[PDB]
Amino acid sequence: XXGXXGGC
Repeated sequence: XXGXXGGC
């Protein structure tokens, strides 16, 4: 998770 974790 960690605030999203997929494209940033």
